[PDB]
Amino acid sequence: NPAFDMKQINALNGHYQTMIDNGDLQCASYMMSRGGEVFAAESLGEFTGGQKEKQTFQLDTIREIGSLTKVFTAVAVMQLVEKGLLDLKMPVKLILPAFDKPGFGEIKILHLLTHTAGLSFELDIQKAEGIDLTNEEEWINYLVSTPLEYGVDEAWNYSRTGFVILGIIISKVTGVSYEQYVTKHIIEALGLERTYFYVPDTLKEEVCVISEHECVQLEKSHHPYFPNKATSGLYSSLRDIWKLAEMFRNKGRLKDKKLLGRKTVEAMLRNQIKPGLPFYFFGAPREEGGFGLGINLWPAGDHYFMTEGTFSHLGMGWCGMFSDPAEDFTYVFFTPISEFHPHAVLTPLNIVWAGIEL
Ligand SMILES: C[C@@H]1CCC/C=C/C=C\[C@H](O)C[C@@H](O)C/C=C/C=C/[C@@H](O)C/C=C/C=C\C(=O)O1
Repeated sequence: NPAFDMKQINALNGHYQTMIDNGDLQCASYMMSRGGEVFAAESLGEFTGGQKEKQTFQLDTIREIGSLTKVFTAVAVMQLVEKGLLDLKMPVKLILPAFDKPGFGEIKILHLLTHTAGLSFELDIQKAEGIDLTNEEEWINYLVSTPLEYGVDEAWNYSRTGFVILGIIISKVTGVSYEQYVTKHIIEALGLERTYFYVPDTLKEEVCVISEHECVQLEKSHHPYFPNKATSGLYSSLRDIWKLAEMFRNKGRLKDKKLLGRKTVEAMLRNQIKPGLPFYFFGAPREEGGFGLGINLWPAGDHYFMTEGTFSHLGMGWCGMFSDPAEDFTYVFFTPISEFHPHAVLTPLNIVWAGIEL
């Protein structure tokens, strides 16, 4: 009944296992659904951070989702737009008065959500001597102390600092910390069971780590150099990331649970980048593609097997969530690996979508 060629599930498992057997990556897991029903899910390999014997990789293993945290930040922003507390055309200076200066005074909330605010990829912690970057106002005043790379609406430039600002805006608008809002109005509201900004001590043994750095960050109470965890730092599982993708595919609903109105989701999944604008990723020119309100619309169509309209987001880790609304199809995966490799992160997407039938 899922209308999927299970011959491609065999290829997907052998593809991941072949890289595991060759030592390219330690573990891998995935979960795919059609019509809201999961029909295939597998966890492969073993993990260790360097201080442990290799433990099994399971489907409920907690793993940092990295850049996928931005998707949680995008939902939280739009919830406040639905409540009328925020507006996408609001200048950031109205909420953060430190932005009332040339260059920064032109930035609107819409520019941050779509990576068009002209911000660089990341702020520099080495040049921030004597400044507590974990403090909200000290981080903002040091941010506006650093020049902007481009003007607003000049180019698409992936920026970590953009979503850090949004997390601050959520905090100043709601009156609670960013992590408190997301945990209450998204994590607990969507019924996510294995998702935490900071994993409790009784569950840290079930968190997948693959490097010394990840073990150290797992035992910490803050982000190393950001006032919040809006751009990165969330820990989750396959099913919880799957629930988030399915909520988007159903336009804000997940059975009895509702996070966004359907008209809001249709706007988030809508291309928001003006045509002909250049795209940059980490100091390199990237191919022009659709981008919504924090949600990626590329890759889709073209030489890929994902139908046009497939929305997505990847995360450093690596991980990823892909959902094809035209096929009622969702695919999420964890591939913990030191450096990015398209053969492990992107290539399996060809194997998966090749299995869809009728
Ligand atoms: C499909 C692409 C992925 C290709 C980019 C990765 C290249 C690998 C190594 C490079 O040195 C850069 C890398 O280390 C730095 C990664 C920073 C954060 C990445 C995540 O936020 C995923 C973002 C995906 C967005 C667009 C895209 O287009 O993702």
